[PDB]
Amino acid sequence: LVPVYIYSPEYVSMCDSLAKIPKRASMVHSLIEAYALHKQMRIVKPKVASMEEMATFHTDAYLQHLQKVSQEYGLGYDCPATEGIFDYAAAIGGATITAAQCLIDGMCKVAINWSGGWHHAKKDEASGFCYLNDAVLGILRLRRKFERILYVDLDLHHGDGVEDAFSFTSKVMTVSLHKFSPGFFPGTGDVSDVGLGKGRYYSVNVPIQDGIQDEKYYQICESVLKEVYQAFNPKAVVLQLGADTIAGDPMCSFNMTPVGIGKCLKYILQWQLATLILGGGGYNLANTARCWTYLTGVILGKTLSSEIPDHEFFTAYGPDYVLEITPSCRPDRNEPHRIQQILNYIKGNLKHVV
Amino acid sequence: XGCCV
Ligand SMILES: [K+]
Ligand SMILES: [K+]
Ligand SMILES: [Zn+2]
Repeated sequence: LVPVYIYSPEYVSMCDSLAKIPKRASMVHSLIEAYALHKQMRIVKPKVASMEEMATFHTDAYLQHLQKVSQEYGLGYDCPATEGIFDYAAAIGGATITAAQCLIDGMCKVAINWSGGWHHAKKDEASGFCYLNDAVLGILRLRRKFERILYVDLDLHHGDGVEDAFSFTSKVMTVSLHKFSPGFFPGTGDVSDVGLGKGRYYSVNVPIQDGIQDEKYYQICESVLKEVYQAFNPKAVVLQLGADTIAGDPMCSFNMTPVGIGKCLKYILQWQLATLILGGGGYNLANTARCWTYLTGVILGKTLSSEIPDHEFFTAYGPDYVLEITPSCRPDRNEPHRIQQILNYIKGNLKHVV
Repeated sequence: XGCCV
């Protein structure tokens, strides 16, 4: 009954190599290990995904091209192809599949891959810094065993890659809370977004405005997850916990702290379903480690010391060197009416789910 | 993030 923790020196080094989040993976692992949390988990070395495994989602054309350039397809602007990007992609994909396979094998009820959760990538297109959609690959693998999977995406951005991947099916319900605002990436996921054809009503979207804080975010999340659990009754959960919601992120939109996300996490954990935990966004690296370390503590039912332990990256935690994050002084633009209207739509949509 | 964001 012990959480699986996907890790290996090689996997972390590979993930540390992303130019936009250099060494984020080491900071996150280091802090966790500094709090000694790895000792209470089952460390599992990730396997690298095969072409056939990655092909469960991505097109052969896309994958063959990625490997080519690693030595079009959205591979520019936000998603430039660098050397070794294909080995990177395969590492993350295989790590999330390893997480899934553990859950299938009854090895654990919770399997953590903090450097996965790249939720924007499409079957044949990179997008939003995501080159391979390991979240989708995790779900497809779980799908070999579970008849109904719930995907919950708490990243700041709409989980469009995963939603699109399953928009026509009722076997995986996707739930995304996210900033929805003009010109804001990726532009999709209004509350009227409910999925298509046979997947109609099995996509759930909660559009949210700048400045939202812990209490309001949890009220929203809990009321939605309540309804979703009731109507859909999942057999397994995949949870993306992007940390770009946390106060002080370069994405500068929400005003969350890890305690708030933490409460959402606890709510999901009490369902006692096989749960696959993923990271994702998080562009303030020290804050992202703070968040994901605290959340590992939540997973472990542990209360962590507020003093940041001495470790490799201790100096990145100044000027206060504590675990807690203070909300900023920014306005909360979520009007209580709009929110209630949103919940009501969702409530109505879900009644169609049986 | 579509752009360098
Ligand atoms: K989201
Ligand atoms: K769906
Ligand atoms: Zn994001």
